[PDB]
Amino acid sequence: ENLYFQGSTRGKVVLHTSLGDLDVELWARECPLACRNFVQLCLEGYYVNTIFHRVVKDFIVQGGDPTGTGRGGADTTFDGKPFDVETHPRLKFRYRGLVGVANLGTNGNQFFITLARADVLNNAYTLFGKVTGHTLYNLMKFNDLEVGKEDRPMTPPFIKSVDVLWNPFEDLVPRRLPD
Repeated sequence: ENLYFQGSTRGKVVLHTSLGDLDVELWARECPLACRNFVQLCLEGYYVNTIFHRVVKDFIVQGGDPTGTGRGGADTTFDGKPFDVETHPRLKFRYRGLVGVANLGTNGNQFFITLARADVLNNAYTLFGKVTGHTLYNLMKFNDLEVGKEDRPMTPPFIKSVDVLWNPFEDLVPRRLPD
């Protein structure tokens, strides 16, 4: 059982989307700044009702901007300052379902999830989580959306609620709680 957990990840969140749940396991040891910012926002209710404002087929889906415009998400947990990209030799964008920090140039609160292998994103973006094999079928529905101008889904899916099943940061205190 769990005492014998063999994964390299620490922490797990469930994004309950309008297209089904995505369970995100986190590389908290390797990417502590991206993971702390992401988990803390999830606890505070920042991502509730946020849409996925970009789908680029067989490439990425992007969300985590409360303005819904694609330009928001700069109000980070680190007193609103951007944070550094975090890389790791063993974390590469080799598969669908890999979760990265999006930057417009500097890291904020928006994230993206790969819909296919995407080597071009290596080293340039923090790869901080992974959608579990069991929930990839929901992720792949995003790949099937009708898209309009600027890669915007005609009907943007959205995050209904977020449950932090395993918070890997014993000292994180959310600044507020969900509305």
